[PDB]
Amino acid sequence: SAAELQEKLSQTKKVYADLKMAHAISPIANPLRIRSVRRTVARLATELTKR
Amino acid sequence: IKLKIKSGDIVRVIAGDHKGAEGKVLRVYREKNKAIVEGVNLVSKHTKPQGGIVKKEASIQISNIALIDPKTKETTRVGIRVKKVRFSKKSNQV
Amino acid sequence: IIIRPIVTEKVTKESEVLNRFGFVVDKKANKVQIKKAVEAAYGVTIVSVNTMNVRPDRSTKYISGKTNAIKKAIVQVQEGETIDF
RNA sequence: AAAUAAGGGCGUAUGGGGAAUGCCUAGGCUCUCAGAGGCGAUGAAGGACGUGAUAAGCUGCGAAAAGCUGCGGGGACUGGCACACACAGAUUGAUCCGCAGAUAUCCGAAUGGGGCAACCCGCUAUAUUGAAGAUAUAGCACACCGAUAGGUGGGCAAACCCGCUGAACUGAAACAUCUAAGUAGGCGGAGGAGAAGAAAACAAAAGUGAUUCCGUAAGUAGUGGCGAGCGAACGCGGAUUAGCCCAAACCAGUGCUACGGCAGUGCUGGGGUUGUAACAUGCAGAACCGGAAGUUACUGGAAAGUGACGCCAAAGAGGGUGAUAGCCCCGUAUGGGUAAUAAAUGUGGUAUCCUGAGUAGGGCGGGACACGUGAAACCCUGUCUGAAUUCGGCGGGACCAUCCGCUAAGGCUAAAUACUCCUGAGAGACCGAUAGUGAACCAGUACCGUGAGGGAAAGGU
RNA sequence: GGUUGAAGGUUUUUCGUAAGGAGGGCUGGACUGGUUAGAAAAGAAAAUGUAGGCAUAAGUAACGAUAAUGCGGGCGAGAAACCCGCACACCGAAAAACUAAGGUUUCCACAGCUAUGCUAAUCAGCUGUGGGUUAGUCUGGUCCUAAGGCGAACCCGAAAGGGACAGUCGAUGGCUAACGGGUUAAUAUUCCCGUACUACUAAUUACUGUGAUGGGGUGACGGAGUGAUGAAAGCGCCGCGAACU
RNA sequence: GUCGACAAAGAGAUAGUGCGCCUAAGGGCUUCCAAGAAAAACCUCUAAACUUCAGGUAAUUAGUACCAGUACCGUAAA
Repeated sequence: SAAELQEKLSQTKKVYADLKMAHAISPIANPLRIRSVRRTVARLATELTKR
Repeated sequence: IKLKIKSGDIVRVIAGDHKGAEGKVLRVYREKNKAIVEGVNLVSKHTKPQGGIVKKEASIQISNIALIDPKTKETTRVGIRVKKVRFSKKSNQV
Repeated sequence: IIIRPIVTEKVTKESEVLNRFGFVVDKKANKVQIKKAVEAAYGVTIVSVNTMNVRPDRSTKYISGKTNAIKKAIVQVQEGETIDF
């Protein structure tokens, strides 16, 4: 946490909108990681607003 | 909704065309209250991977299924003793 | 802003002759933003963006359903450079 | 092969057609008991657009988008209707339930301006080539008050209740007075109720003592082109029970409008209010925990059925299971556990002064009182006029005298009473798919109209 | 009473004054009902009654401008209607091209002949899958205003509300820089080719009073008639290029 | 070259710099009474503002030009 290693983490962990483009161009090996990262970014945003 | 017969439990059929076909519970539909026990309800399916008439395991009502007691072989009802371990109310041997 | 690239026969038959590439971009984005997005997402010096809005199918069967209208952008990349995709 | 009357009539059998009947329920109807009666500028009701490994609809949810976090319960499956090929998560304890939080695009009171709802276009501060074309965040509507940092209200939505307006058909066997009816309709506000409510009241020689509601009184008195019709009150029996605060006279401080101040009008404090009339620990409280007892032979696709022999019962309500089950399952009676909240521990008195003024009455024109101008009391006023202060004033159905009762022109007040957009539990000599809500089923849908609006059919392997 | 076969449907026998009761065979595969007493959504053949289903007229009217068709090949199981080719005919100030209002994917390709097409269909504006609409100059907004609408303030009205100044919206009008060819099955003043134009910003030089919401000019306008000159289309002639006899 | 039926790069072909007739398209002009929109845009002036600034003019270079429609029918089978 520490509000410094997490504010940048919530922005650098947005590989969700790169895996989504990869899957849209061609089906990826394990498509179930999209949902995992889409909920991990939400967890990060929740922890960030809770501080 | 709670159930007293989970997956991986050797049971015995007490009602139906079989009425005594033992087996092991594989899958449990809790909403429909029906368990699939291996070896019972061998139904045929006409699948159109060249394949003809395949054999499959069909579901059966949990009311027609009873657990086998660790004592002499006979169907029994189960209770709860607390851990919350379940015993058989016919010999008290868990 | 960029959702996915367009891969159809009409766009692939011109991505070779000319240097035009298609993208499916957000609905509420303008050419000034599309150019900068493709620029600082591929680094290919995008020129001459052209946007085009599509419409939903609004089909009906026996039940109705639309098909999520979008906006497509055709970028004209500089000569000598190409997009990887 | 046979038969043959081209064809028709009658009787039997077997087919197609159709959906009635029978059985069943996914849904409805009328209610009982106990609660609750609102949401919204921290942005409502109602929508548009999006969101899935796969996604056309429905459901859920909003760019954190079939989901995120915390506290409890729970213990093996889970990724909604939805399956199938799959791919993943999960005893380190998932999925799921209860409560409390975060995010919550656009339109819509819509509130920065505009507009053809889901759109367009801005200003001021910062940062991005900053500079043109543009962007990311915050603040930018109106009315009131607060002196100023800022608070209050805009709108929507069942019935009950209050106030302002307010018809006609109909009946009178016609019709105008009258009824229908202060009904239908329109407008505004508030609460779980609202209104009313504490005597200028009834009553009658005996008495009662605020209001509201129920039964009688009573279809009585009365009213009425005395026609149709309308229709009290007193008293009695019950539910509930509760009574109080100001203005004024008077006493202090204080502001304004002859060298003691006084008078008038303000503010605060005291005084004063009437009808025999100043000077922490336990119970309850969310999900939840646990909850008794049957074997055999026969028919049968299948036992719950039949026969035999047993057991439980503070549990023989109900539902499901291959046919009808107290002992197969979920349950039921009894018993535990719960977060927030909670539960019991002054007297007398002469004189003087004050008791609500454009007020009570009265004239003119109306309205409500069962009461239609009639012998017409009582209550309100659109216009005009206009009294006294307690040996005073009002009422006791025109009015006068005597007796009796009360004390107007200021205010607040629970209970018993009415309703259901809802909530939890439970019933029906209630319906069973042309029935029951228009809608048991992708129903206010498909179709019809420019629009207000009208409005179906459709259950079963 | 009933899965050793209930209700329901179809035939048959018998009993009663009748409404009706009882029994048997077939289908049917789960409920039903005697006696006494009670209640009522308690009985259809007619209301030019209502809803659904099905007949008759009857294989009858009709198959929607009397502009017209014939043959040979192709796919195909199947061709009077589809595709190709040669002939014939019709419109041609049109039945031709663009496009506004409006429709809102009907556009293009491949599979299909179930329903749709007043016939069949291998066809389709039909069904199912894959695509298709590219603007500094075209049409609207970011510019302006008319008729009209809203309208703080103000004036009226039981309430809702009405009028209306400033202001603010409102084209059917004013202002504003582009033309000719080519390509795809579907887009082309948009893409490409050739050649131009307009507005804004940042640098550099020579420079300097810039300057409205205020004043003024222009924008800015009728009917009819029309010389002279002269475009684009159109007609005639010679020359030149290509093909054929 | 795509799958023999099609078929784009290229050549004839810089194929008259051809002649005559014809050609108001529009703007002007004449006349008449029924007397024939508004505002924005464009030009000029000044009020407040500031002076060696900022803004204005001319020439060159570079950069930037936004949002919505564009298919198809449209004297009709849409």
